[PDB]
Formats: sequence, C-alpha cells, structure tokens
Amino acid sequence: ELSFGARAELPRIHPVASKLLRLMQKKETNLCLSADVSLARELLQLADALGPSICMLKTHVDILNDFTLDVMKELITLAKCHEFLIFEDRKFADIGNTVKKQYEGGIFKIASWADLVNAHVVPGSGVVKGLQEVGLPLHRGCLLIAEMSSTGSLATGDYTRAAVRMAEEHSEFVVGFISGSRVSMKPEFLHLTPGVQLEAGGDNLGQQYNSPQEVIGKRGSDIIIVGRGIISAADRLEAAEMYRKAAWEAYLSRLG
Amino acid sequence: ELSFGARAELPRIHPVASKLLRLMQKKETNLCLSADVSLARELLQLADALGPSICMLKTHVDILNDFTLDVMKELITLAKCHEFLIFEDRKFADIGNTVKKQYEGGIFKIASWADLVNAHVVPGSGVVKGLQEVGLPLHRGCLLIAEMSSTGSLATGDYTRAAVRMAEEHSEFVVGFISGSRVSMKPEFLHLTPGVQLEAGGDNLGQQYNSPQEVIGKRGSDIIIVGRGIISAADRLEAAEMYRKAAWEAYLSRLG
Ligand SMILES: O=c1ccn([C@@H]2O[C@H](COP(=O)(O)O)[C@@H](O)[C@H]2O)c(=O)[nH]1
Ligand SMILES: O=c1ccn([C@@H]2O[C@H](COP(=O)(O)O)[C@@H](O)[C@H]2O)c(=O)[nH]1
Repeated sequence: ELSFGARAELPRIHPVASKLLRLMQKKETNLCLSADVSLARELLQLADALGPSICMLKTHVDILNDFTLDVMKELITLAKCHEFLIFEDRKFADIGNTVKKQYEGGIFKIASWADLVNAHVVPGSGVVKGLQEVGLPLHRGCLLIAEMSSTGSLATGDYTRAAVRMAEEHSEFVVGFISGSRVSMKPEFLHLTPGVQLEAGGDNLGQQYNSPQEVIGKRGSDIIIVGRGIISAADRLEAAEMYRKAAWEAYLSRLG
Repeated sequence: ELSFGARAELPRIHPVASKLLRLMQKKETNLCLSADVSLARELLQLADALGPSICMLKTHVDILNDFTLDVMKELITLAKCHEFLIFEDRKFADIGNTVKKQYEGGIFKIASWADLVNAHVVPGSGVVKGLQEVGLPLHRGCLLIAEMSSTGSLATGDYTRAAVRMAEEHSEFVVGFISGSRVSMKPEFLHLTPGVQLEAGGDNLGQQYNSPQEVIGKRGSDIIIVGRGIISAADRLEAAEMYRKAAWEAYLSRLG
C-alpha cells in the first residue's frame, strides 16, 4: 500500500488524480465537503473558510437558487487559493449523445469549471464515451458510481464489477469511483465515499451513515464526502476539522 | 387489451396518465417529440408546429443555452393550446434528500412546469420518495427507467423487475416507465420507448434504434419517443406525421 503522495507519481496516474493526491498529502486532508446549500454566498463563505481543511468541494449546481457562471469563477479563485478540486455531483446517466451536451452546454457549462464529474454506469459505456469527448480536450476527470449509500441501492454484485471494468477500460478519463469501499485493486483509482457521519444514523429518505474510521480504515476508501454532518453543525469549520482528522488518521493507520 | 380512451378511465389511473391517455385518443397520437435543441426559439417553433401531431414534448432543459422560466411559460401556453404533456427527461438518480431539491429548486424549478419527470431506480426507492414529496402536492407524475435503449445497458433481468415493483408500490406518483417494451401487466401504467427511428441503425455513442412497428406492435409499448429521426429531418412536421401514423397504426393493429 502506497501513500497518497506516492500514488500521485504512479505511471498510469491521471493528471487530475495526481493533482488531487499531491494536495491531499501536502494539506493532510482526505475530506470532500458536500456543499449542499441553495445560496451562492453561503457556498463561497464555506469554500473560503473550509478550503484549508478539504481536498475537494462537491457541488450540486442545479440546487443553487442564484447560480451564475460568475459564482463558479469566484469558487475557482478559492479552489486555486486554498488548493482543492471542484467536483460537480451531476450523476450523468443518459445516452452518450445527450450527456456530452449536458456536460459542455446549457446554462451551467459544467465542463468549464468542474475538475471532476461523475456518471452512473447503468446506460452502458456510451455514457463515458460521450462525456470523455468533452472532458478529455478540457483535461477533466470522471468518477463512476460503483456503489451507493442509499437504502435499496441496486449498485451491488455484478453491477459494481461492471463499473470497475468500465473505469479500468476508460482510464484516460475515469480517475476513480463513488463507492462505499475499495472496489478496484489498482492504486491509480480514487475511492470517494459519501454517506459519512461520526454518529450512527440516517435520514428520512434512505440515506445511511457510516463513520470515517469504518469507510477509510475498515473498508479501504480514500476520501470521505460529508454534507449535513458539517453543513448543519453550528461551527462548520470545527466540524470540517473533526471529519478531516478522523479520515486522515484512519488513512495513516491503514498505511502502518 | 383496452384502448387509450378506456385506460384513461381505469379505477387506479393517475390524473396525469388519464389526461395524457384522453388527448392521445382524441388526437390519434402516441408520439412524444424529443425536442433535443439548444435554442429556445427552435424549441418553441417545433412545439407550435408539431403540437397537433404529438401527445408529449420531452425536454432536456439543461442543454438549452438560453433557458429562462419565461421560455417554459411560453412552452406551457403551446402545450395547453395544442394539448400535449411536458416531460423533462432529467433522469433523477441521487439520494431522496438531494433529488427533492433538484426537482423543486435551483434555476430550472422543474416541478413548476413539467407534467412528468423520470428517475433511475438504481439508488433504491428513496429517489421516488424524495421526488414524490415535491411532485404529489404539485399534482405531477413520474416515470421509472426500467430499460434503456443504449448499448451495454445494465437495466435488464432483476433490475427491470425492481423498477416495475418500485412503480407498482408508488402508484400515487409513478404513472409508468421508460422501457423498450411492455414491462408491467397493469394497464394503468404507461410505457414510453426511446431509441426509435423508421430506418435500422444507431449513433456513434451507443444509441440503438428500433422501428415504431417493432416497439408498439411487437413489444407492446404505448408511446414512441423520437429525437433525431424528426429533429434532423428537413421537414420536421412531415417527419412527425410519419412517426405519428406509424405508432398509431401499430397501436390499432395490436387492439384488433
Ligand atoms: O451514493 C451516494 C452518492 C452521492 N451522494 C451525495 O453525497 C451527499 C451526501 O450528503 P449528506 O452527508 O448530507 O448525507 C449528497 O450531496 C448526495 O447527493 C450520496 O449521499 N450518496
Ligand atoms: O433509454 C433511453 C432514455 C432516454 N433517451 C433519450 O431519448 C432521446 C433519444 O433521442 P434520439 O431519437 O435522437 O436518439 C434523447 O433525448 C435521449 O436522452 C434515450 O435515448 N434512451
């Protein structure tokens, strides 16, 4: 098992994965903030204050009441200043011809500002081929959704194996997974795990939580994705630091 | 087997399904236009000219370069005038708590103007529960994606059966399916089939085509969804009429 800093140098590493792994090692953070807010001002104030604590800020641009491309420009300024990637959790899940348009165009122009996006594998590999036509020229990366945190998820068994095969066959663009665990034995791939809180529980719409120690330490994932565990706390900076320290120590203790 | 007009009166019919089935029968159309354009002016000119030929206009609001809510107001005027439903092909596919916000809020406010949306079943039934908490009060309907037209689709076997169960257990909100065939034996549910052209072929990104006669007549679906077969033709009105007549006669010949 290699450190994040050593994985950043692997021969087959994608440049976006390398950039991420280097800033994870430099800043001692494997925390991705899930910035699940409706106001641009709150998104940007969280990005600025929590930027030093995170390797990545995950967006849902389509829930931002006051989205503009200028908001995205200000978010990029903060991502460059504090050194984190921007991940739009758009979950592309259409035919290749459609997702290429949804990624490049419309009002969001996601590919212009998102380092990373993700896709469901259920439509078959055309979803990746369509995205990669926009993303490769724009030097972007993609995550494939191999496992999901929600109750009744059908992303199990052969489905998860199909996501891993699709990733390992599109390594020029696919840099890793949304998963609950290590699903690929290839260290070039990133594992990002949502459904994370320090306390046991869930929500009223099928979300299930596991702790940073469980998903990084026992399940072998790389990065925790945390929304409400931080966003709903009074002091979001201290909450981010709690999650960062939990995920970082779980990572170190797996390394030995 | 019942006519569309008789299915509109079934005891367990959803009001949105009933409205659709009545206008299908009245206008002799089971054609859904896939309005896959980037200009509001082209979307509205297609909606006006093809409105009389279609039961439904399917949007991807996120590929419109000049989306505003006032464009959607103008589309609703045309939908009311010509009598067709608006279906936003958003393919919601996240945890329940997130999709509720993606459906109601952000820039698009999809629930404010879309009669129908659709969802992938892969996250489990929380995706439907989240959507239905916005959609039920707004008297909307939802389609579940049981099968997909694209090469390598994993929406087969047990996955398709899970989509049918999830629909039949959420019948207050779920009115049918995106599918390649009849997947439910319950006549209250609508089957809408994309991947349709008159000629054999596909695209370069995994789309596969079958004819209206195949999907309506042999495979027992209700509605054809047609994009490029119409949109790329010179005379989009005549193309819409050719698809309408094909789908309508295939439906009549299965009725006897
Ligand atoms: O399997 C998945 C994939 C994405 N997500 C997303 O991650 C975030 C989880 O937020 P939470 O920590 O508040 O539950 C939220 O934005 C979801 O849309 C999951 O929760 N689970
Ligand atoms: O299984 C599915 C579901 C949706 N769609 C959508 O239907 C449309 C197909 O358009 P086309 O006729 O131009 O191939 C397009 O908007 C797709 O996003 C499929 O093609 N297949």
